[PDB]
Amino acid sequence: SLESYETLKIKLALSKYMAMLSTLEMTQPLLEIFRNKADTRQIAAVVFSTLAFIHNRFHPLVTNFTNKMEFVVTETNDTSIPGEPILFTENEGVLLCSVDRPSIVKMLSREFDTEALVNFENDNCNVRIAKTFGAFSITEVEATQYLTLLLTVEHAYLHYYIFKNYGVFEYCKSLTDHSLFTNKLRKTSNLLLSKFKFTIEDF
Amino acid sequence: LQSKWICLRLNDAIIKRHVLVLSEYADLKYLGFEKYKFFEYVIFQFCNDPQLCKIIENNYNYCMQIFKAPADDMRDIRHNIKRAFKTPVLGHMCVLSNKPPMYSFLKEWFLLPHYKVVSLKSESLTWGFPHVVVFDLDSTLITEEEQVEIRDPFVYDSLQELHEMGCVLVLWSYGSRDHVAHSMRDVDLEGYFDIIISNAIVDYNLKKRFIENKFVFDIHNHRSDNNIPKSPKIVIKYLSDKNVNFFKSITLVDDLPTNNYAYDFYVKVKRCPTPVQDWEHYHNEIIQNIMDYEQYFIK
Amino acid sequence: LQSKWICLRLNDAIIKRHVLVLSEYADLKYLGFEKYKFFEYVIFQFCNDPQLCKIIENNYNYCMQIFKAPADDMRDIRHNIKRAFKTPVLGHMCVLSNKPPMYSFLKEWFLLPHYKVVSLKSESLTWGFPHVVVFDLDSTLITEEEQVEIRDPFVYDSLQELHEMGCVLVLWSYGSRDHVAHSMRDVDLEGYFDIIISNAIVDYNLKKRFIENKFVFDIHNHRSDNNIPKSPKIVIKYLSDKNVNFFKSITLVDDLPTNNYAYDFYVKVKRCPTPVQDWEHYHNEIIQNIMDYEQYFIK
Amino acid sequence: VSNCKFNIEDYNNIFKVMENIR
Amino acid sequence: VPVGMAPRQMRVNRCIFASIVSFDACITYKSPCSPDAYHDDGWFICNNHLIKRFK
Amino acid sequence: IFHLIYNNENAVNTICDNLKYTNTQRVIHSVYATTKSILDTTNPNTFCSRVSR
Amino acid sequence: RVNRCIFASIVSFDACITYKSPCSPDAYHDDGWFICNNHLIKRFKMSKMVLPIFDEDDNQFKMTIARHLVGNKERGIKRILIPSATNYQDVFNLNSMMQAEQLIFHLIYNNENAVNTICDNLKYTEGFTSNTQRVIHSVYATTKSILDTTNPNTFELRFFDVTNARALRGGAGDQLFNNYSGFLQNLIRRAVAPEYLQIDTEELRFRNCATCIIDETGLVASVPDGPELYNPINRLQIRNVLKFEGTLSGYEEYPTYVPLFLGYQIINSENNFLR
Amino acid sequence: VNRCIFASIVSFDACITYKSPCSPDAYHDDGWFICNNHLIKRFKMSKMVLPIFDEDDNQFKMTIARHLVGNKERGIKRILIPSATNYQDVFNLNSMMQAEQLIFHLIYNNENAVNTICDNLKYNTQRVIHSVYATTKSILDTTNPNTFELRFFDVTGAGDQLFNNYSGFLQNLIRRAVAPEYLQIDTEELRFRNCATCIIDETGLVASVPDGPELYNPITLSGYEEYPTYVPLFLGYQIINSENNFLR
Amino acid sequence: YPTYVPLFLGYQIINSENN
Ligand SMILES: [Zn+2]
Ligand SMILES: [Zn+2]
Repeated sequence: SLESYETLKIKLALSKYMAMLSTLEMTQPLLEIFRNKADTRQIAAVVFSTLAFIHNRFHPLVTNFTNKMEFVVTETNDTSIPGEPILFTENEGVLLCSVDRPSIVKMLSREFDTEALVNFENDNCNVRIAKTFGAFSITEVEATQYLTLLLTVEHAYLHYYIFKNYGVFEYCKSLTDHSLFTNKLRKTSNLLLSKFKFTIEDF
Repeated sequence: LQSKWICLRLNDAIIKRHVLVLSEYADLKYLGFEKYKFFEYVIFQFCNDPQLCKIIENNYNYCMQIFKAPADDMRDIRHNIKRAFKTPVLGHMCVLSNKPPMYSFLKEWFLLPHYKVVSLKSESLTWGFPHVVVFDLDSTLITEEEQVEIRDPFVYDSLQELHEMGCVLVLWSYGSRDHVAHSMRDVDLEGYFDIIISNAIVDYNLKKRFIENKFVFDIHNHRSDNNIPKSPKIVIKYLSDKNVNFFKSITLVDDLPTNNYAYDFYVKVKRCPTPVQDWEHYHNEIIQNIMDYEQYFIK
Repeated sequence: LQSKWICLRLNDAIIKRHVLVLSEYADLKYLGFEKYKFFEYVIFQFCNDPQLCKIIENNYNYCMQIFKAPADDMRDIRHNIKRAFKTPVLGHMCVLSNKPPMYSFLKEWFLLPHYKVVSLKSESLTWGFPHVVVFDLDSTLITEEEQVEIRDPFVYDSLQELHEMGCVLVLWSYGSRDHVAHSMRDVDLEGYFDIIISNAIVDYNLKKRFIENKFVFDIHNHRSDNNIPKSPKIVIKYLSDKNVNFFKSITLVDDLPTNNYAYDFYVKVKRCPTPVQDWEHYHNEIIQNIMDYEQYFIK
Repeated sequence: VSNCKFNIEDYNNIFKVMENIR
Repeated sequence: VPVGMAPRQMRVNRCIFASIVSFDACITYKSPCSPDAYHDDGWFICNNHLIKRFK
Repeated sequence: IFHLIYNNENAVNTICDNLKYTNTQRVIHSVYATTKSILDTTNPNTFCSRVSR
Repeated sequence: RVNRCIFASIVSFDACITYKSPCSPDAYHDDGWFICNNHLIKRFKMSKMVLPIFDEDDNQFKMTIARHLVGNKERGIKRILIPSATNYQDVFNLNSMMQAEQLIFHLIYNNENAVNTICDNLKYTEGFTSNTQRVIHSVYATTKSILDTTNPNTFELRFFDVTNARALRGGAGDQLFNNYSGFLQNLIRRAVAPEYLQIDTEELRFRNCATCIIDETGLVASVPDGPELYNPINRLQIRNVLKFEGTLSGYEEYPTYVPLFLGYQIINSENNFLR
Repeated sequence: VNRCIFASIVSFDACITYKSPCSPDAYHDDGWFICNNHLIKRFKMSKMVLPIFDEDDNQFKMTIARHLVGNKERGIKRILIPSATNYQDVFNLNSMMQAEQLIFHLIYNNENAVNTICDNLKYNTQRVIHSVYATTKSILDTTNPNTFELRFFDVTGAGDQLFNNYSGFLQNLIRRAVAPEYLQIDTEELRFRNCATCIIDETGLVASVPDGPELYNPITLSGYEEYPTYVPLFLGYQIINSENNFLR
Repeated sequence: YPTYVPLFLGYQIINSENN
């Protein structure tokens, strides 16, 4: 119930991201956009808009945001870092945003376990029966892809904020060690990464 | 005790918001290559040498500014530098260990052997550059009476507000570690505080809460509180231990203005042995001081 | 204590005759989707906001009506809602557990965590929507004398009439469970009563008759009868336990008007320690009250 | 693919959320 | 706190003089219209305006 | 409005010009549109109006 | 979200008929168009486009323009884009379209007689008084409101026939433009780009020759002379299976379009008016 | 407490609009009887002053207005202050409130229109219009010399005659805005401009020049100060009588 | 619509496609 209200808030945030996507007005789904390398401008615009959206959420009182940014869509393995598909380097005063399009495409193309898993849900058969007697859309897979991209750009934006607030040195050190944001919220609340946890165990 | 001195901001640095103390401008030789880049701020007292000023201005790698401050406190020095270069935040304080510049300005504020900058861990607890506040538990947050209690339950709300904005929470009450720990346990504050001051402590109820007071130096030629009038050096050292090598400003809140060693702001509260609704006003004062710092660096 | 408040009737609901308490109209967000449909009646105090009224009337899903009632009793609130929407019957009382609306109106009348509506068992004991009457055995139905006896054997006929029309029979006598059980056994009433109040009871003569008085809350800021002036909350809770989540009206019949916590009707009888032919008149009074409710909702 | 060692604890830290006391 | 769902459909005033509004944006005005104007009847004037102007 | 009811297109145009050469154009739009809509709706001597029986 | 999708205010008053109204989203764009892209394409063989004029720093004059959807073989009626009131009934197969659309067209061309005829015919529908008259009222009111909005006379120096070199004399295309309704005139202005644009004694030429023609028949996707301009345009199957897995690709493409280029726009002392 | 002509416009009616568009300088009890907003929006002028010299330590901030008329305006668009014969024409009487129309009629001596508007507005409106009359007439009388320094606008007298034809408030406005190219300081004539920046004629005050095109007046030398580009108003020859450094 | 000015001039004739 309460948890359902927070779920509704999270889905509303996703819907706001959807409004941002519609504002961008892309003909293709983000999966196809990323699959299409020629759509470099579309990819850059998507990333920039997502970053601005996350910035507005993280700083509700702040509406300003860097209105120009150098962008480079990378494809080669040597042009990407595992665990950081998006990077923010500086070419001596020029702010470069590197994108690992192949990694984005791979993540999006991964099959999701929508049907496979069974999870608790409102399953009152009495209500269903009572209803039966009284008698442009987004799929679960698309929502999952869209959440994945939003969280990826959230990680990227956190690294970017470290870069801007502290500097390139601390940005690199954060890339090396991510322990800075185990606390996270300490602004952050509007970031989905602060809503759940994920862990890895030896097995 | 108004003393003239020079400060320099590196025009291109690797480590930011860090200051290094030099006994004189010539000390840069001790850094030589690939060491100056790790101290974008340099502070050293001025010997009234116009030729030295000419050399400094010729050093195009640095932006120079001269200011005066009393020779007894980092507070004025840091205010002057921060207003000169519009930097609300300060990094870990570094000194030239090979040639320790003996400035009476410091006298147990803080410092670091310069060479340890690179070893510093940039990652910290709170995003941005949080403020710091140190609280003297005894009669400040609790009641001096034997059955101590929160003088105003609004303490919890004030601490939560501090955390939400972002500000390291520190306790230093000149009592026994066991006394302060049990006071925390009874008043159910505990997890509120990032740092606690009074092998840290082991009672099977706490893992590590009171960093052992290993650091002993008696006094720096000043007759005052027997232990100390509080220690910015110790508190900032514990901040670094907690991975906090940066801060915006530091405020000491206690029931005793006598301690007030050197803090960007101070707040005094009544030595009240009984509960009373006043901590809301004290919290108002503290947030007012924070906002005043924000105004100093609002631009 | 006349307090203005708003009530809304859902124009298309799944669960009928159910009311939900909200601290304000905005609480509907906590229901979101596929939860409002399970509360066709919504009650919340009014903050005198014409813009709120405009929003509500724009909410075409609801039919709105405003009424005033004293801030101390569900009786007036329920009368007002039932006359507003011509509903003689009330379903289980629901509240927003996530955000409990603290209305002094309630003060131990009844409630339910909203989310438990779907779990409610519609099936009950009596067809239709029966009334409820609670009897205080001691001196009300029996004689206060030690050798207790039915003050008027017409008690049996009155109870049979209640059952024949359809009305839940409840006993609450502030005595020992054993005392009340043996009184039932001696006066040969026993099976007459649906509910009995004074693990339920085990004596090898009874299986489960006196629901253990597990629910303890002392008083709700009211100095009165040490145990309680009776409990609409407890009695309706036992009704639900007996699968009675609906009722038409509730009447408290006893020998003590002091208890009279909150009941749609009340009847007082003499504290007579000896048999006397009066329970026929008391039954006449009770049926008169029932008929008066039937008149209130005759249309 | 890169034959680079992986820091499991750092990944956990990436997706680590601290819980307050209220 | 704020609550809203979507644009809503409401009643229609059918008397011509309901459209009377002060030409002033800075000075509000409200015409006196009988609620009868909200009946889908042939009457395209409300009882108030009818009595006021045509007697 | 009364001019519209009784035609008097000359007075109608004069009023529109006065209200235009001075917001007020928005009120022109609202009032004239509503009145003309009702007039055309009545308009017994036409079709598509639901008047002539 | 004002839907200005004229020709989507069409209701299949017949119960057995359902009008999909699958028309373009841009109707919700508060532009100078009063008819969105799909209606334009279907009923006028035009595709909406925009022509930037000054686009250097913030001066972003973007004149709108539509494109021919007429090949180089169509002629006469097939080539007429916006027919005159005298011939629109013939150019459009009104009988093949829904009576509501016919009503919309008749209102646009001021064919009140046809409007009366259509409502008279609808008089004899089974559910006539119930809902046919309601549909009539809705469609008629919407169309009338749109027409009044377009008409500037309700409650600048663009000449369309003044470009035509080699013409004997007369012009008169602007005469017919005047004869057109406010909606039609605004449509022509919105879709047709004057070949010349003069600002405060500063002339810009966009084409060396106008592409459209205007005459008594109306607007025609014809040329001033010579031949017509070239204007070109899952259910898994056996053929859909591709064979074994295994030339100016590197250069951009100039559109093979025929935008509506015709006329001269004169602007007085007013500067680069960007409001 | 402030002073602004046309600020006396009280909401006598419920017809079109009113929001008190008065510049804060109305509170500045200067020699003007009109504030910046009204001056700008009714005469295309901006209030300004001008010091003179410290030789005798006078440095008086000479009152003067700034042209708000470019070099492309002609006729009406170039007329700054209209005469009684053309104020109605230049001003959109149908746009401003009947209160301001009454103010113009009074200041230009159009009592016929004043009474016409009064009678029309009678059908609390009458008393509010009477309050407007009180305020406007008080201002007019205050400006009027007729009650209890040879500022020639022609010598550098047809021009002075036209200025006199103007009302007390209008004459005050003209003398406050315009600045003589020549000013005598009691037997010492000083020239401050070699040319005129405005002309007074039958139509009234015009942002024109004696000859040639109209003065241009639109709407990395960081290390130097700036000189204003706008054109202040300049016309006439004023003579200060036998008076001392009258800094009073 | 692009504002570019392509090069169009003269007459061209071809038999078959030859492409
Ligand atoms: Zn009316
Ligand atoms: Zn003013």
